[PDB]
Amino acid sequence: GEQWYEKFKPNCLEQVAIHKRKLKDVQEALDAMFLPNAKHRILLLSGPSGCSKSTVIKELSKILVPKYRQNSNGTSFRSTPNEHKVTEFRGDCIVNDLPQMESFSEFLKGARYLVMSNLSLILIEDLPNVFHIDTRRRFQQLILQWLYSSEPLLPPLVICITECEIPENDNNYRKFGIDYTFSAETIMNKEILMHPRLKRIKFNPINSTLLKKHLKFICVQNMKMLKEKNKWNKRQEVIDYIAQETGDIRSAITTLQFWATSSGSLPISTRESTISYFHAIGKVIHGSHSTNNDNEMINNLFENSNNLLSKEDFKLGILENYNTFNKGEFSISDASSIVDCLSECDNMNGLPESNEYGLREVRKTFRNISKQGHNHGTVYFPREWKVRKLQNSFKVQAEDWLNVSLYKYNAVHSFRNITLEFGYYAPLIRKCQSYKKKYILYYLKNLMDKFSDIMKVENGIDVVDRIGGPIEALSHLEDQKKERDRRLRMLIDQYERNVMMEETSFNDDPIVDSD
Amino acid sequence: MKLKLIVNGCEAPDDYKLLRTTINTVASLRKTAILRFNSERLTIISTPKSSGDTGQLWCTIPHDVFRLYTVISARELNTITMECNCDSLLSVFKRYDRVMNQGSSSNMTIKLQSMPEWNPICALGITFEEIVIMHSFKVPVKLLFRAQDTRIQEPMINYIQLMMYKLPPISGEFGSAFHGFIRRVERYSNVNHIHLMGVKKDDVELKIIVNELDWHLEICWNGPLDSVISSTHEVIIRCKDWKVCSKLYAAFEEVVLAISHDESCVFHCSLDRGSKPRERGQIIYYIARSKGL
Amino acid sequence: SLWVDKYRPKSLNALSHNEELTNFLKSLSDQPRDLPHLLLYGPNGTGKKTRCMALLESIFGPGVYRLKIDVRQFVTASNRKLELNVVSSPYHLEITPSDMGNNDRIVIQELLKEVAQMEQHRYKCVIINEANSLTKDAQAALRRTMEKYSKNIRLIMVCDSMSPIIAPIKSRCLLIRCPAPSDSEISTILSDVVTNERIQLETKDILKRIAQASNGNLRVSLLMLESMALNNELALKSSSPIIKPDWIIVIHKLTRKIVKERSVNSLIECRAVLYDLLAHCIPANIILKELTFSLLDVETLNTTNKSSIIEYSSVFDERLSLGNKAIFHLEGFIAKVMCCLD
Amino acid sequence: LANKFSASTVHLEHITTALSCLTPFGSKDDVLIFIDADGLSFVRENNHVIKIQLLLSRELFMSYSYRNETEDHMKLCVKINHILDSVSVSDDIVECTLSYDGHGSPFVLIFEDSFISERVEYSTYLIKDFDTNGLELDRERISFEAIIKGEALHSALKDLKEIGCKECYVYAKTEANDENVFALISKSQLGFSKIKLPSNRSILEKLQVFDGDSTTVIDGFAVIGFFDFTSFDKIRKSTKIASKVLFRMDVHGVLSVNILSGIVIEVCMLEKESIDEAAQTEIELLME
Amino acid sequence: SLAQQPWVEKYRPKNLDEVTAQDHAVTVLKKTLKSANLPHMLFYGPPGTGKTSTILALTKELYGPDLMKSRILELNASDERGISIVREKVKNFARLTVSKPSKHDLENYPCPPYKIIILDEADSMTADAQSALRRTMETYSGVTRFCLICNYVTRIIDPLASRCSKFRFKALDASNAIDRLRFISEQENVKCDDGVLERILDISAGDLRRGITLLQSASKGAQYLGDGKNITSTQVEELAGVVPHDILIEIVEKVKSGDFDEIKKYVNTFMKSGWSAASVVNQLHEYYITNDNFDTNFKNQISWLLFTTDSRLNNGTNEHIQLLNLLVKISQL
Ligand SMILES: Nc1ncnc2c1ncn2[C@@H]1O[C@H](COP(=O)(O)OP(=O)(O)OP(O)(O)=S)[C@@H](O)[C@H]1O
Ligand SMILES: Nc1ncnc2c1ncn2[C@@H]1O[C@H](COP(=O)(O)OP(=O)(O)OP(O)(O)=S)[C@@H](O)[C@H]1O
Ligand SMILES: Nc1ncnc2c1ncn2[C@@H]1O[C@H](COP(=O)(O)OP(=O)(O)O)[C@@H](O)[C@H]1O
Ligand SMILES: [Mg+2]
Ligand SMILES: [Mg+2]
Repeated sequence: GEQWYEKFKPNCLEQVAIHKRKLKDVQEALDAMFLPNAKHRILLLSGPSGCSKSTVIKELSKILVPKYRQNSNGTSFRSTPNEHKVTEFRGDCIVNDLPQMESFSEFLKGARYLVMSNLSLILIEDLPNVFHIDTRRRFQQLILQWLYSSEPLLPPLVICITECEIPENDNNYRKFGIDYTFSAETIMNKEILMHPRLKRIKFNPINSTLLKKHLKFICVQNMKMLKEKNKWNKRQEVIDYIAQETGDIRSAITTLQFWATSSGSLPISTRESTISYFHAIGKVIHGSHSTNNDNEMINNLFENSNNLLSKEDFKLGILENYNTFNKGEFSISDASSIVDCLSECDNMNGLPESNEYGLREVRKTFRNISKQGHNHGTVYFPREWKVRKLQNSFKVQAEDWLNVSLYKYNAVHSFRNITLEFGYYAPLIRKCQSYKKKYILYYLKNLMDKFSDIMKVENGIDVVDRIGGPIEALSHLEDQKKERDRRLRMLIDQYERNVMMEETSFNDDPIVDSD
Repeated sequence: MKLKLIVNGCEAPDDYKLLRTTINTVASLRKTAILRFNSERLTIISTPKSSGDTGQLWCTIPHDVFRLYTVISARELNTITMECNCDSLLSVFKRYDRVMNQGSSSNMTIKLQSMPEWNPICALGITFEEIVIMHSFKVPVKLLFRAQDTRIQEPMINYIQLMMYKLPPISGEFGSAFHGFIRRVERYSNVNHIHLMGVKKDDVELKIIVNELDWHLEICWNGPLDSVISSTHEVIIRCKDWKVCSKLYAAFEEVVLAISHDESCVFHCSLDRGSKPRERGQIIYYIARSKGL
Repeated sequence: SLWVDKYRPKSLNALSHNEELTNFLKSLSDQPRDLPHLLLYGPNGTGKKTRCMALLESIFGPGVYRLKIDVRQFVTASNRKLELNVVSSPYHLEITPSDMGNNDRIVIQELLKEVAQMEQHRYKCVIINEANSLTKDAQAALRRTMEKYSKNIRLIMVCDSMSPIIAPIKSRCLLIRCPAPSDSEISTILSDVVTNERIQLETKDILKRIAQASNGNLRVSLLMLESMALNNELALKSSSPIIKPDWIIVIHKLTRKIVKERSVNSLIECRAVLYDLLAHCIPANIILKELTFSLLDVETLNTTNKSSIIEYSSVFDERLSLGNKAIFHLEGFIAKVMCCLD
Repeated sequence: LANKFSASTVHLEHITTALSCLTPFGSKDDVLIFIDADGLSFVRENNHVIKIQLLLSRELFMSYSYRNETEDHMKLCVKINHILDSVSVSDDIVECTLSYDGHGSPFVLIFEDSFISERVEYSTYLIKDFDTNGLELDRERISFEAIIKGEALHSALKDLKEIGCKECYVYAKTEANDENVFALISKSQLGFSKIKLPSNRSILEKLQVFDGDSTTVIDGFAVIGFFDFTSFDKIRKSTKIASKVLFRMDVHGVLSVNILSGIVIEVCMLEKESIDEAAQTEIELLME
Repeated sequence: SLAQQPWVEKYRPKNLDEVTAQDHAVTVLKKTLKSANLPHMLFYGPPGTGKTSTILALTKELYGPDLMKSRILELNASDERGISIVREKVKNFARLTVSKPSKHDLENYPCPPYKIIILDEADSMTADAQSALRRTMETYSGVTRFCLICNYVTRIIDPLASRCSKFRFKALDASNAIDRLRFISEQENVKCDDGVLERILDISAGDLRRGITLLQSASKGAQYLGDGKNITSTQVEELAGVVPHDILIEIVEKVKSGDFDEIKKYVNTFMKSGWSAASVVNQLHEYYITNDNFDTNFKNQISWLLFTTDSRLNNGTNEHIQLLNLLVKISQL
């Protein structure tokens, strides 16, 4: 009755289908996190389904927690030694007097106490309802508070996130990041991921060797029924098929059990694996080995990976990486045709068949010039995000310059003019005026009316650098926003003073607590 | 910088009620409030601009309320500006109110203390007894810079385009009737934007309207309404603002109303005190045109 | 202060170029009661905003030039915050809905309508900068707002191109063409500026070069004259080099690179320069136009190459107009030009 | 008055209490008002499966004038946005007057106090082609009829509402030696719960299970009616003010409830299409 | 308002009797004055053809000033017309009973038993919102009538076009609206040469609003001049923005002498003057098509070239690039 993937579970760390390097890295990181004052506070494990994240975490906990757990002096709840190596959060718990969004908080505020004599590894695999915006914000805030907390002691925190796609559903119309992919990036934020006290280790699909070994072990364990049903002599091939069909150990074991239990002969199938972004780009550019008909491959990709192929990110990636075919040494006519096709697809208002046309054109063009003697380049993510960030910084700087101009010279200009001519001419003029002001001041000191206009240039307010930086071609935002706010406040104060016409201060007069 | 205030609910109940009303009103509008402790009076400000749109509340309490009032600072007029969470002070004030209701003569002592255990951030050490159990509260607060305090200013209302309306005392024979008049519109579900109108020549009359493609609500007042020493003055305001005004009217006696046509609404409350007469504490509420004509 | 603004004329009579437009503005201001909605279209840098301000001054006195700034918050359908710096005066109002991108329609529905309903008896004047950048929905919403409340407000709009303006708006507005200043007028203005600034000059020909390097835009003319004067220690010589905007030089260098290397790797290298130019918030359309007309100035290319270049430029300009992302079309134009040149 | 229909009264509390029984029928629906010399009738229909009809008698109104001799009655329709709260209302007496002048004019309600004057106007709407009188009980064939106290029924309905009832079962049975059984069986997240009324006369007075004929009473046959609790809970407010409740089930499965408090409320609700086998088995087990 | 409103706003038709060139539909709208049988209406036509004025005058005639405010619900693009609005507000208004008319309006006005909903600029509504209006337009037709006004009939979904009687507002030219402009000029005491009004109508290209605005501008210029001289065609052309014939001749000469450098230089100089590409394209089309000095094949090619360039311009493209490409392409031919 018991399913094999549960019946044949690892009993020790040596039976986990995990590569040696990844296992060693996880061991080292987790051991470091268990130290009295550990630099790392959270272990973020991300990977596909059935890659043995929770399994390896539990197996390592079973060995590590007993080593560091401080001995008790009869303070255990029950006579038992409190076999609670791992404490996990349950997302479907509904207590009476508690709002739903506050559930995880109530867990975390308890988890902090599982240290020293009550040491326990905090595992977060069943996440709260992060699809709810408010719940996700609360979860992120709680994680940040844990990272920025100020307690001398905290228990190790492990978050295992199974990265998977969210199929396009009718009941959902929003198009946020989490609505497309359920991964660490969409669940967490930049601040948490980039925190110095958080360590992220990415898991990989289980390789064919480990899958074959474990499937062979499972088959050897069940020998009576396999021999009786006359499936032993042909077991190997089946295992091989599984080994080359899926990287999910649980799915592989389920498929093996389903095949073995069947009295007749049913075709062997496993769960489908989504094609990654770079894998999809490679399929579109260089083709697929498993298929020779391009039409069939493209139809399968569109039917199984419509969500990934519909976004403009895939089109931008194709535009960015189409030149890596032969390191760029291929006919320019093919590149022109590809780019023209992508441009014309851009005008089709994101219809699915526009994407079909673009991908099929790229595939046909690359197949036409395909040859055995080809050397490829490196695939890179398109840099549209960097351009957007630079544009945002430019907008902030232009707003700051406009505020300065308005509040110091009674001049209002369009942002278009700032982008076109002012953003280069004005900083240069201010810089040269400041240089001449320094020269004149030094000359006068050594020894204003002649160059009173130059004397009116203030170095602390007037912008003397090109907006957005120099154009380096052919030879973060919070700080700029705060600087703009400070300059705006200073300008307002100066304007008010003209109209009518400080922590050091607090430190100089400490409060007096006289009773 | 030294801050020390002593309050006794039993003595001068009227000013204690004034403080209760100010705290409740500020806590029922937003999350944080500005407290300016001056050598002469205490100002409590609830404004959107902190450290149509929502209205603003300004409460002035004379220094004579506090039995002990020690305010020392290095700034002009010994002004100390603070930003405090309304909920914490409101909870402390409920605790003190129930302690007094139980029956006691204890005094509430408020001091400003520095917190090295935790824009400097300090604490208010509100302490009072309860017959004995010592009640202490360290309410977090943020010290506000002189320039930032100067930024916040009282709104100014034109006095040539504005006409004042005197309301009957709550303790008078018409007080209950006028309170019911005010609350008439606080029992309709979908109503969110009421339309106040004032007509000159009962010397003056005040009406409340709600116009909709399906509904037409209209409430008249027939009692004697006086005008404080041309007949078309209308303003549309949210129901929350009217409810706040309703709650305010139930506490004070010399309540005054003003409608700046299609501009705003002003709700003034004063508390007379005998002695020349002592400084008159005030509560002024400004409401912006929710929709407008 | 910048010489562009500190010399800004503050009256219609002060204008010294395009006397016909000045006379037309005088005629319009002669009877400021039945002034229809105005739409001033003309090349950038001509002085359209200056002329609008001069007309407003001539009509409503000198309070218009006393500008004030305020912050007006906007809430969209999705409860999204929007901030538009409202430039207002006691006699007029100014707005640039283009800064709100595709949300400009809300400004048309929540700002213009509310103020139009309010009654001032005279009317208020509202200026919309960069009218051609308005989305079609905003232009459609403007129609009945203008027609119904013409008693209270009269609308003034400014643009560099009437092509993106829907037919109803052009029907509802009085069109005013603003010709750009000629070389001689720019030279005279620069001569006055240099004379008043006590700056030294050798020959008037330099000014002509300053007129040529700008070729109509007076703002850049004055900016670069100031830059040259300050760089040369307030001594403008005949051999003093002309300072151009950095992106212009970058585009010319990119054009030279395209001409020299017609290869895939050349396209890849040019992609980075295109990204940098876009990251400097330079519009895609102006990038395309400047690249096209820098390529058309190459002497090596023949008539057929130039004709193909202009054809591709027009096609990809249409694609940019109808497209969402701009990189595709710029890269396609460059690739097709390189293919034809090879 | 100079109007086709004009009524005035001082017992505003009774009218407000009676009108408060129309809240549970939603806020996006409409209310039909029938004006006649006999009095006022308020009709609501929901989902074409439940209907409520409240009658206000002439004697309740202090003064009544119906000058529309052309037609013996007038039909009008009003949207229930928040009309329930409007007619809700200190020491001084308040006079409530209703005015209506033919079709095309607003229904006007005016409250007169010592110093406060209220007037509210409601616009009328085209009478829905749907006939609210299509749902009625056939008197010829009544499966059973029961008389119950309002307080007990209100308590039972409140109990079902608390447990989040999803489906309701009305079970009626009459046996020998004066044995009467009336029960409500709720299917909810709790499973199956049962609330049975007592045989005491003070609570449960008098019962028949006719089996369909309204003439002969048989003993041993049980009548079971399956309802959606959404419709069944719309009579709880009407039952709160009830002084007596008359239940009637016909062979067709329509439930009729008469609520007597001189204001009478008649409610008709339909029965669900079919009964699942598990529900019937649980009913049998619970009643054994 | 006599001297404080724009001429277009001051001369808006008040009654159907003064609508100039829409008899084909104005007669139908008039004969239903006493019919109580007004159907759902879909007015479609180019800008400034007299669509809003017609419906406003019709409402005034049928209901009158007092009853108009209660029997008319007007929505336009400036108002938010989402699907929720169509479902709730429009449906509620349509289902409402017509307000009882007084004695005076009944005595003096027909007071039909139905109200009117005017969805001006309906072409800006989404397809789903239009769909939500289908059965509402039919269920409550006994007490409500719908009016949809648009410039692009294709933007209206087929079911609504089927549910509504369609009226096409024809373009107004010198042969359809000369009388109205002449009346306006006479009442404004505007002096002009013979044929000036015809030229203004032709420039308007089927938009009496543009003609009236141009006439107002010409009158203002003449008054400022104060010379007591009739306005000539040159002034109206200059204020309209039409490129002078001399510039067109020079452009044609440059195009004929095929030279990319000279053509591009002249195009840059011309476009540095602020002229609109649409006007010059229209003038070039007129000059080329009406000329008999060119072969049939050249006209066949140039027609498609001009059509493509005009379509590009309507999309909001750079006028300079498009004009240069057009001139070069014609030069090649
Ligand atoms: N040799 C093995 N190594 C690892 N897991 C095994 C092995 N044999 C059986 N299993 C089971 O296979 C399943 C997959 O391992 P898991 O760690 O649960 O997968 P996962 O990384 O957690 O992915 P998700 O998020 O749970 S779908 C578990 O239930 C294991 O108990
Ligand atoms: N048939 C007409 N008779 C008289 N004046 C007219 C006529 N058509 C237009 N006009 C004038 O031009 C103005 C245009 O007003 P409208 O009737 O709103 O134009 P329109 O047909 O609505 O154009 P669109 O489609 O809204 S851009 C009117 O106010 C009149 O002054
Ligand atoms: N007639 C004129 N005389 C002198 N300077 C002018 C004149 N017209 C414009 N300018 C100058 O040109 C500069 C920019 O003009 P701008 O208003 O930006 O034109 P546009 O509105 O077309 O962009 C102004 O700072 C102004 O000083
Ligand atoms: Mg797991
Ligand atoms: Mg119109």
